[PDB]
Amino acid sequence: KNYSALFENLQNRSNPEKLQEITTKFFSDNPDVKYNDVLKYITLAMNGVSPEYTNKSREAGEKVKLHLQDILLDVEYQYQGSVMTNTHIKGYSDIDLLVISDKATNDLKNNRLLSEQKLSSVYEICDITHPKAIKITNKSMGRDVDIVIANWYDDNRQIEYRGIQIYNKRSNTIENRDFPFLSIQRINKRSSETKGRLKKMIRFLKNLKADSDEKIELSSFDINAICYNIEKNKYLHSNKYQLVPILYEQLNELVSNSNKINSLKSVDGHEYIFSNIDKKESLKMLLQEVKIIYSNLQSYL
Repeated sequence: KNYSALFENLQNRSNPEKLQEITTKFFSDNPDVKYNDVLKYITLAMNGVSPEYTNKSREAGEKVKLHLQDILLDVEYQYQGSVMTNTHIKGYSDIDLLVISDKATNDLKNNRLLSEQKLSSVYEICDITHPKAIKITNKSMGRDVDIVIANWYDDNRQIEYRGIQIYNKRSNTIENRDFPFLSIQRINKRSSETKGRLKKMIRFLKNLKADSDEKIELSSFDINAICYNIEKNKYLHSNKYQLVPILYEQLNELVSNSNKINSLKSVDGHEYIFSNIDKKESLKMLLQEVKIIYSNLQSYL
């Protein structure tokens, strides 16, 4: 591994506009990484994307919301995506705008068609091809927003995270239950308990995925669940570099013990991550990447 080249490429991924204030704050907050490429790559791969980029990604979704508020009725607007947990690794991170009905399939079909008309009329780049989401491009800001049509799951008290059901334009039905807000709240809460350490691990693994020459087909959904499964007491006081051996132990334990990997559930606890043999092979390839980083890092621990 060429950590010098990986570090530069990582700078262009998380800071594509090359804002010098971001780079200066990085080396200022981490003076130890100087003249050592492996520490630079690890520290930046765990570092959160600067709010300079995140605020503009959230702002692009806000403009989409205002345009839809000119045509849509009986809906509420929420957001999902890595941006909402600050676990995104790209400065040009897109955002998903959820359009949830306050009240079934015909109401969702109407909101989907009305969203198509308004968004195609506002944004020159508007993709209405996929039956589960509309994708727009704010050419003025250079940001992308996906728009998803859904409603609340309604099947002696109303529980809080009853989930949403995504509208499927292709089948004219509602997709099965998803729990994006519960997942967001659980990730942010546990990261708050560990002073940001959970998000460092998540962003780290996602960057190892993007930089791997192997095809690690593990979604952010899966990477979130893997890190969220780690017990807090194992990394409560660990520094940034010590999170790498902890990720190694977790990934090695998942590949080793068959019941450990069979009991791994999603962050919301409503699905199991590993049922799918290529997914476990992707978990193995991710273990290789962590093992490589760990071996190159242990001399500094």
